[PDB]
Amino acid sequence: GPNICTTRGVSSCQQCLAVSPMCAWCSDEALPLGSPRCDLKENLLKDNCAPESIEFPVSEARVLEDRPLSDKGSGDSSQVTQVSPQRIALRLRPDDSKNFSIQVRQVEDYPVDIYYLMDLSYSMKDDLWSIQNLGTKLATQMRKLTSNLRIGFGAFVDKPVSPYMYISPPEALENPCYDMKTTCLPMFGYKHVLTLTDQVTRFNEEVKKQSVSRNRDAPEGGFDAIMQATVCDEKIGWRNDASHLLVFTTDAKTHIALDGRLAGIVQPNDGQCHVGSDNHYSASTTMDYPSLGLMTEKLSQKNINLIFAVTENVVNLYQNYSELIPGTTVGVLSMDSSNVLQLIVDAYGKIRSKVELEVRDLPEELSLSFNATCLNNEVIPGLKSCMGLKIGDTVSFSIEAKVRGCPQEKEKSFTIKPVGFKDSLIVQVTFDCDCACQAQAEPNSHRCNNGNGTFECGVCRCGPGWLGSQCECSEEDYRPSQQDECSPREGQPVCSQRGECLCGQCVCHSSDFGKITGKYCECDDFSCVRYKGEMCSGHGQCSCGDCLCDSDWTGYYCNCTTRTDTCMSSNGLLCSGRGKCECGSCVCIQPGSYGDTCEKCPTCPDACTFKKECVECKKFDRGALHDENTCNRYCRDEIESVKELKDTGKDAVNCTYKNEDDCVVRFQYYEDSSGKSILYVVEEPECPKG
Amino acid sequence: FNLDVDSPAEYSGPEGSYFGFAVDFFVPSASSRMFLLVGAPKANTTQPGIVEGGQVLKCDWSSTRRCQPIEFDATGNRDYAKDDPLEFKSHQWFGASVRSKQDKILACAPLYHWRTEMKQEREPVGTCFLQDGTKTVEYAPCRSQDIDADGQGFCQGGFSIDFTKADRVLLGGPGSFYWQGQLISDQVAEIVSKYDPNVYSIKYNNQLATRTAQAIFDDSYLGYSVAVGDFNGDGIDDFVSGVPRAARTLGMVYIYDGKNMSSLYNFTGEQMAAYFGFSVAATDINGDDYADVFIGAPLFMDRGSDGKLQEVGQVSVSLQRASGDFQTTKLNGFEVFARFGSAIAPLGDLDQDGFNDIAIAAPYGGEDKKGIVYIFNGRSTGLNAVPSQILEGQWAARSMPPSFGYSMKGATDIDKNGYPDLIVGAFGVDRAILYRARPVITVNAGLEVYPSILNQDNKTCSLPGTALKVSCFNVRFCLKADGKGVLPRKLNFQVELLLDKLKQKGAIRRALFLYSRSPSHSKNMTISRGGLMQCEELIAYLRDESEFRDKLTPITIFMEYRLDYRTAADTTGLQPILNQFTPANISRQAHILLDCGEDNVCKPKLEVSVDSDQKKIYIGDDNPLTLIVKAQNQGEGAYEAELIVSIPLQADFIGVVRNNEALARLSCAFKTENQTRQVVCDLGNPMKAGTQLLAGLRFSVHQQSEMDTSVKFDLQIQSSNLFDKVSPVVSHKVDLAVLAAVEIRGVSSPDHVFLPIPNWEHKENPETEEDVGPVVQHIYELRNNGPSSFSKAMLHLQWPYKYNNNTLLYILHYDIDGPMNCTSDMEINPLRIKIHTLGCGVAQCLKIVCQVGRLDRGKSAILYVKSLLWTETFMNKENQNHSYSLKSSASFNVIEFPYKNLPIEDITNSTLVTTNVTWG
Amino acid sequence: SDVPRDLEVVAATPTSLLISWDAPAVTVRYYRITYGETGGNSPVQEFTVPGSKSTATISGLKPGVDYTITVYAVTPRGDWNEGSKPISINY
Ligand SMILES: *[C@@H]1O[C@H](CO)[C@@H](O[C@@H]2O[C@H](CO)[C@@H](O[C@@H]3O[C@H](CO[C@@H]4O[C@H](CO)[C@@H](O[C@H]5O[C@H](CO)[C@@H](O)[C@H](O)[C@@H]5O)[C@H](O)[C@@H]4O)[C@@H](O)[C@H](O[C@H]4O[C@H](CO)[C@@H](O)[C@H](O)[C@@H]4O)[C@@H]3O)[C@H](O)[C@H]2NC(C)=O)[C@H](O)[C@H]1NC(C)=O
Ligand SMILES: *[C@@H]1O[C@H](CO)[C@@H](O[C@@H]2O[C@H](CO)[C@@H](O[C@@H]3O[C@H](CO)[C@@H](O)[C@H](O)[C@@H]3O)[C@H](O)[C@H]2NC(C)=O)[C@H](O)[C@H]1NC(C)=O
Ligand SMILES: *[C@@H]1O[C@H](CO)[C@@H](O[C@@H]2O[C@H](CO)[C@@H](O)[C@H](O)[C@H]2NC(C)=O)[C@H](O)[C@H]1NC(C)=O
Ligand SMILES: *[C@@H]1O[C@H](CO)[C@@H](O[C@@H]2O[C@H](CO)[C@@H](O)[C@H](O)[C@H]2NC(C)=O)[C@H](O)[C@H]1NC(C)=O
Ligand SMILES: *[C@@H]1O[C@H](CO)[C@@H](O[C@@H]2O[C@H](CO)[C@@H](O)[C@H](O)[C@H]2NC(C)=O)[C@H](O)[C@H]1NC(C)=O
Ligand SMILES: *[C@@H]1O[C@H](CO)[C@@H](O[C@@H]2O[C@H](CO)[C@@H](O)[C@H](O)[C@H]2NC(C)=O)[C@H](O)[C@H]1NC(C)=O
Ligand SMILES: *[C@@H]1O[C@H](CO)[C@@H](O)[C@H](O)[C@H]1NC(C)=O
Ligand SMILES: *[C@@H]1O[C@H](CO)[C@@H](O)[C@H](O)[C@H]1NC(C)=O
Ligand SMILES: *[C@@H]1O[C@H](CO)[C@@H](O)[C@H](O)[C@H]1NC(C)=O
Ligand SMILES: *[C@@H]1O[C@H](CO)[C@@H](O)[C@H](O)[C@H]1NC(C)=O
Ligand SMILES: *[C@@H]1O[C@H](CO)[C@@H](O)[C@H](O)[C@H]1NC(C)=O
Ligand SMILES: *[C@@H]1O[C@H](CO)[C@@H](O)[C@H](O)[C@H]1NC(C)=O
Ligand SMILES: *[C@@H]1O[C@H](CO)[C@@H](O)[C@H](O)[C@H]1NC(C)=O
Ligand SMILES: *[C@@H]1O[C@H](CO)[C@@H](O)[C@H](O)[C@H]1NC(C)=O
Ligand SMILES: [Mn+2]
Ligand SMILES: [Mn+2]
Ligand SMILES: [Mn+2]
Ligand SMILES: [Mn+2]
Ligand SMILES: [Mn+2]
Ligand SMILES: [Mn+2]
Ligand SMILES: [Mn+2]
Ligand SMILES: [Mn+2]
Ligand code: NA
Repeated sequence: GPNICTTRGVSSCQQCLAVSPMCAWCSDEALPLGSPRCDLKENLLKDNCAPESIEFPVSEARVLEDRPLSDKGSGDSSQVTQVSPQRIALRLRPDDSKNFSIQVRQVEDYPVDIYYLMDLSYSMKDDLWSIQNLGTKLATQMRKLTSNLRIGFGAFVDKPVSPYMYISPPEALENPCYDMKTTCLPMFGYKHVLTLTDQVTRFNEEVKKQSVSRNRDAPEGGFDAIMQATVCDEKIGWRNDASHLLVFTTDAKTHIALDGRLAGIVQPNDGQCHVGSDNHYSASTTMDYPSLGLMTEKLSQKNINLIFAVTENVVNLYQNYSELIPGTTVGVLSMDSSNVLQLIVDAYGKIRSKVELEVRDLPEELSLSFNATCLNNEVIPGLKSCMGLKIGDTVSFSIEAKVRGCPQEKEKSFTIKPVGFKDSLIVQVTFDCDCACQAQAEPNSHRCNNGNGTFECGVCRCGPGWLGSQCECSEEDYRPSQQDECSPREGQPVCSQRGECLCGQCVCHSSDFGKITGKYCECDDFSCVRYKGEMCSGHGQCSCGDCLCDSDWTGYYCNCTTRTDTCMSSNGLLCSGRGKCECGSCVCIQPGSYGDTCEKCPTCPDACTFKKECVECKKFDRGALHDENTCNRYCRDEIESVKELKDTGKDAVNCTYKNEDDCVVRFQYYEDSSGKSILYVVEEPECPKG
Repeated sequence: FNLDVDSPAEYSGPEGSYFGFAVDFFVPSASSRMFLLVGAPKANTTQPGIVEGGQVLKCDWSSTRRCQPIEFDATGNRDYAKDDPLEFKSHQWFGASVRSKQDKILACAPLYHWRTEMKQEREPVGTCFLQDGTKTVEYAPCRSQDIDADGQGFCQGGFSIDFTKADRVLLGGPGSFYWQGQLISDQVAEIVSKYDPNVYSIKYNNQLATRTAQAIFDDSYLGYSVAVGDFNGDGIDDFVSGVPRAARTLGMVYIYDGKNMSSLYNFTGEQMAAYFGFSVAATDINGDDYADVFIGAPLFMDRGSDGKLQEVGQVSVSLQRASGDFQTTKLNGFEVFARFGSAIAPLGDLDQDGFNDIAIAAPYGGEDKKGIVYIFNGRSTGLNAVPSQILEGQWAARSMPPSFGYSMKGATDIDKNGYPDLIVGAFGVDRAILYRARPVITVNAGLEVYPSILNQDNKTCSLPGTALKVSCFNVRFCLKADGKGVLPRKLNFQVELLLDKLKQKGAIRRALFLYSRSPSHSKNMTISRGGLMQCEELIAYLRDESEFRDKLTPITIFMEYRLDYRTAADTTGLQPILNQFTPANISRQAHILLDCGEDNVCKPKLEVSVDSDQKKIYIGDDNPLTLIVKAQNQGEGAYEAELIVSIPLQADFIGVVRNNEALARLSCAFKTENQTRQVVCDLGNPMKAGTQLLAGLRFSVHQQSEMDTSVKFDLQIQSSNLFDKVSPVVSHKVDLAVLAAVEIRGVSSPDHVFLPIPNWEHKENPETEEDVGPVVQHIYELRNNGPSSFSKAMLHLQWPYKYNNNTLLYILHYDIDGPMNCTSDMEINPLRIKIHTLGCGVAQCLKIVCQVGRLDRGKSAILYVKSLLWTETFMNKENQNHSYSLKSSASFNVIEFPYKNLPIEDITNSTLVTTNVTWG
Repeated sequence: SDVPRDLEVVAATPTSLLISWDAPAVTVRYYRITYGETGGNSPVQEFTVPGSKSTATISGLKPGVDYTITVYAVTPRGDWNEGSKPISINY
């Protein structure tokens, strides 16, 4: 019918496709002027013109390859492929969108190489001792989770220059610990000793060959070491098919970027590898410590999982450093480093417990939406991450890609990928802004005779002032009283009085303060709406009175974000499960709850009411939370049936409830510091006597 | 926006010498010549045995572009003994800090090392050389009898320096007291008068210094940067220093009193490792004569559109109020890894608009990462958040990044042009660049048309070529321009005139000039300084009757003017710049006479009518407010008709109603130019007879006062007609209303107590909290959700104290959260115990009454009642095996509102909390 | 304050002998114990004890022998800083 492509359309082949994803053009080999023009498929279809003349490109989500997700990722087969599909071809017409899917899996036995990065300042002398046999002890523990293991060692103290270094007396340079009446070795910025190897005996051998040095100022820059161990992959020997864990052990504070100004170091850190054949960091004296941003970028590019093993005094500090470096987990390190072997295994559990997609090289012209399927069939829109997973689980994501207009950019490409993973989804983008008939030239004259001219795709757009299919008028007087068909709903003013009608076409006048477009001049820019006084909030383009929002912006006013990060709580659940997330702000559903993340609910029931739902399905295998098969997703708490339930739990809760069997169950809830929380359930409850 | 990037001053020292690492102006009172001071550490000198001691070079504006090193030390290392140096001085980074006030120059070497004269050590104490005229003294306050890291040995004093309004240096050093940092202030006269070259540690009278603190402040790096300003009424410049690693590397800025060195104010960064306090600066950006604080955080990470962290850097802008704590705003960077907050340089009043300006530098951003300097203009409201100009680095990378903008100094006028200029240091390419400010001209141009209405039958003027009478009018374009500072007397302006700007390209001209016979014309005008608005004339003949068929549509006379460069100062290439925000073109419109009646003048009657679909507007939140305007013109056509909506301060106008056919769109734009906010809507040009138009405008009121009863909108129509050009002003008001949704909620923790109690016996006189029974906890929350707040409320708790003379729920304690007090009619915890349905009806009642203060939207008030189940009363004889439900109720009544002299109503409700004890 | 006080042998016993010092008034980060023989080339031996512990034990030497034991105090500032005055006793 009248629609949009029919009227308010009809300028040119390329200009008709840019109107709507649903539009089409025709070159009918004849001249029934009428209104075949630019129109929909179904409309143009019953008007005939279909010797392939209809040009209706459709957006394509075609996959170029999708290998099946593997089962065991250790050895044989080929191409472990923990992500699928891998390469798909995205082809988008102007202002259109298509959607595809991606599935990722944490695969069973997967190769794991772990690189030990250790502080060697004097307060780690106790730590270096007990680490002697922990190379082979780590072999047996990681053997359970992974058959193919690699370990390597590297050391750091601080920048070997004043003020950090002991520069005097000259009697103490080779022995920086002199007044201590003992002997250590000169300090070093970063020292790489053992490259990653599958021989765990080779680890213990290089340990205890190493010894401890001394420094002056308390902060010990290990960020030089972390940066180098990440980007020197050739030197330290990261596998490309394996899970990369970098364990960072220190008991004290750390130097941050711009601290090196005191030592006279004004050169910013470059993400390059300066560790040479001498296995020492050469730029340590000449180059500043790396910023958190530069560390984050290179840590992500090389797929390195950074673990902070730190003492209880400084553990809260590195927690907050890790909060600025997503994907990095922290753990409490004992003073003598007897806890690392267990802390490593726990850290790997966290790292493989989460899945989050990252985007590389994304063209800004198109934006990516996200829905998430993590727990059975339940979808969580707007989220590009999943939480609470165990190895072997598989999750899905649905993604939508939408453009504005369309570029001639030579189609580029971009990457979708989970963090810390080698496998990725590569999307080749393509844009067809224009019909196929444009390659047939026909430069000017043709059907529009002398006085220059033009003919394109079955129509003639001729001249500066000449208008029609037959070029005429051009304000020679030449007065058509056009009336009908120069304005709809006959009786209304001509071309809306914005612009005017000459020769039958409306050439819109009063072009200033923005441009006036449209065949009836009904469309324009700047006609859109405002939010705080700023049109479309500045987050969207204005196209004929409507806003086309920028990436990560939605809504009529384009003031609504797609960001869920400000909805994310400290426990990992967005809005604490107590509300929906809308435009970056939570809206709490559960009665009596409020806060940014709905974290505050003083009138909510006690944990005894909450955590008893877990003990039902997990222990007695019944009640609610069981039939949803979420019995172990939401319940991550360790539960152990016991006698007693003694006193000394300190921070703890004692809980009593009556199950459907009319018996009284008694359990306890207890946790250690920021660590895990455990439920102690009293075995053999109290039941009515016979 | 007035900085000249075409022909700056290029200064280049030796390569590898970090030439440009620090910059300042030198304005001695001895002469009229002004010089550039450029520090260059890592520079090889003639000092014997010294490698890369560093220099400070004196560069002149004499246009020879030459720099000369200043002699400060010129000597090698002094000796503690034979073959035992007292000082080391090699790679001391002399010139890393250079600052000059009038005739005195201070330069420092923060990497200078000391032997300590007691044991053999190399301690980076740092030293400075203060030169006035020929005399040169050494100022090294951190060099003292306090030696080791717990002392001042690693202080590196001179890391940052600054002067004060009257002869006092502010010297910071990050390494004092295990790198806690230190600020030391000394009178300049004291430094000169007390200098003894044979004394390595000089005690200065009236020395202001910070003292060592607890070891938890170690590695704070106080004295990393310094600035001076007056943040109290004393009148003396006080001390501002960045502490980038302070407070768990969040970063801090300390403000010390410039008189007795006591702490005054504090600042703290919001993000760790961002290096909050790397750069500090003090200026008055808003003109309120109170110094304002600028704090740079070059490594700060904001969130992009995707939400991922990205390092763009940010700068904290804190405006000082005469009353107290500041008003702080944040300014984020643009490019990633550009380190936006690296250097903050105040520069006088750059455009001479009356408000001081400032420059923020991102040394590693820009094209090819050469460095960018952003210029920010000040305003009456504070700093303008948008840059008015950018400066790009012109020098390539070489070994290390060019670091263009790593150091800057402004606020000094090195030429007599009357505008302050700017120095930018690079030191990566070992260069320094001087940008001269160009003078600013404010130009206003008037345009008039004699007459505004054209009659085609009124042909008067004769065409030049052939004798025929043609309908004509006159167009006068007047031009006046002036500005402050140095600029020429007569200015050359090139003005263009366009007739009928609407119809162009392929169209009818409909109007041409008499002599040139052309739709367009050009003129060369020359005006002079202030006043004396000049004018010229060419006159506008109108085309033949019915030579267009287009009447109605106004003929827009368009004037635009440029400035031919030509005239400039003797400064050899400094041309003025037009004012930043000012139109370069002005338009007037002539109308052909049509349907103006027998009087040949168009006199309309304009009318505005507004009904009220919206009735109540609730205080405390934004809400849709839509006014329907009925603008009708009964009479002859109205030229350039516009609907004028004069709004209140609370308006916040947005968009228009699209969704109705009854009211058909509109053309409306928000604008505030002269002293008034308002909304303008075009009613058509011309707005013809009849023409009853319906439309709607949407508003969101953030209200005001809380003493306000109503909000005021005044509406009228305006036009260009000579008579009856306007409409009677119509006013519509919607009343403020009070709506507060207040709920009371409660919870029992636990809601169940199962009997009997495990491991419980009976003590007849117990003080345990274990011998009484389990802990039953009732929590009541009074929350105000609705948009309106309330000032006072009452809360009544009914509690089941006893049943049949013995205790049910023994209250140990009760705690409050929020603006509330509470009182118990019975003594709580009288025994001093320390760590079917039973309500207060038909049982002994313990009442707890509470008074509630002001509760706004996001806030609530909570009462926590911790009680003990009295096991002795249950379980005994009359209660052995039965199910009892302990019930407590709480009601609330809202008695007052802050909105007095506005309708109130009332709010009241109640909820009950139950604790059920059971056997089975 | 800056120095430990009156270290004295507690348990009369063969190896796994015990010593005890007393409460430096300053805040102590760590304690460093060093021990070996008297006058030969000497096999220096050492270990570290947290500042909260006032006692230590030794594995080696003889049931009874003439030795030398020294105890260092560790300043909680910088990387590793020790006080000026360590304390020793023979046995
Ligand atoms: C802007 O931020 C700044 C950065 O934090 C703020 O500066 C800080 O202000 C704090 C508040 O005054 C101040 O804390 C006070 O420190 C002094 C230091 O004097 C001491 O003298 C003793 C012998 O030298 C030693 O202290 C003993 O006691 C401590 C426990 O406090 C033990 O740990 C020690 O071993 C020792 O036995 C110290 O060596 C130190 O030199 C204290 O005297 C003050 O004591 C006050 O509190 C106690 C109770 O806690 C009272 O009995 C006593 O009468 C005092 O009222 C404070 O602890 C920080 O030192 C100071 N930090 C810096 C770097 O300046 C600044 O206030 C803030 N301003 C604004 C406007 O926000
Ligand atoms: C983006 O801008 C639009 C328009 O400026 C905002 O629309 C307004 O949103 C509010 C809700 O946030 C709508 O609700 C109105 O507020 C009261 C508050 O209690 C609510 O109870 C009523 O339902 C009332 O309609 C409001 O109608 C709507 N339109 C307006 C004010 O004209 C939108 O919220 C903005 N989005 C973001 C994320 O900022
Ligand atoms: C994610 O799921 C949502 C579910 O709402 C999809 O939202 C679309 O938008 C409308 C507007 O509310 C929804 O009602 C429909 O469910 C969706 N429209 C359709 C399917 O035409 C959203 O498209 C989904 N995104 C992805 C990438 O799958
Ligand atoms: C200042 O002079 C010293 C002279 O020693 C220069 O230092 C030497 O530089 C060369 C070439 O860069 C090196 O091969 C030598 O090893 C350096 N000397 C030492 C002792 O290491 C220094 O480069 C000069 N600096 C400037 C800015 O000219
Ligand atoms: C008819 O045209 C004449 C000539 O343009 C008009 O006379 C002009 O009036 C304006 C003021 O309205 C003066 O600024 C011009 O200088 C006059 N021009 C002359 C006298 O040549 C006249 O106003 C027009 N209308 C009539 C006569 O009704
Ligand atoms: C709660 O009781 C206090 C103490 O009587 C009331 O007093 C307020 O606080 C100080 C005392 O610490 C008084 O000098 C102020 O005049 C009071 N301030 C305000 C804002 O009232 C307090 O008002 C009571 N609160 C309520 C809500 O009634
Ligand atoms: C889009 O919808 C789902 C994801 O929401 C996707 O699997 C499907 O293939 C797409 N369907 C269409 C019609 O584009
Ligand atoms: C870390 O950050 C949290 C809040 O994010 C804060 O409560 C805590 O004090 C911080 N700890 C340290 C050591 O900075
Ligand atoms: C929980 O109950 C047991 C059993 O009486 C008791 O020993 C323990 O102290 C209780 N724990 C707490 C935290 O009250
Ligand atoms: C320091 O600051 C001013 C003096 O300028 C005075 O008001 C204040 O009381 C002084 N305090 C101390 C402790 O000297
Ligand atoms: C004339 O000035 C306006 C603003 O006053 C500006 O938007 C426009 O670009 C200028 N030039 C024209 C209209 O040619
Ligand atoms: C207590 O018993 C009453 C009896 O009507 C019931 O309404 C209430 O929900 C019970 N409270 C509980 C089970 O917490
Ligand atoms: C409760 O105690 C009062 C105290 O005088 C007494 O008068 C009353 O009779 C008692 N009630 C019962 C039911 O024992
Ligand atoms: C009291 O609250 C109930 C819901 O809890 C509601 O239905 C009722 O209308 C409220 N009454 C008043 C007077 O606020
Ligand atoms: Mn250390
Ligand atoms: Mn240790
Ligand atoms: Mn260190
Ligand atoms: Mn002051
Ligand atoms: Mn100010
Ligand atoms: Mn200014
Ligand atoms: Mn100047
Ligand atoms: Mn009239
Ligand atoms: Na004509």
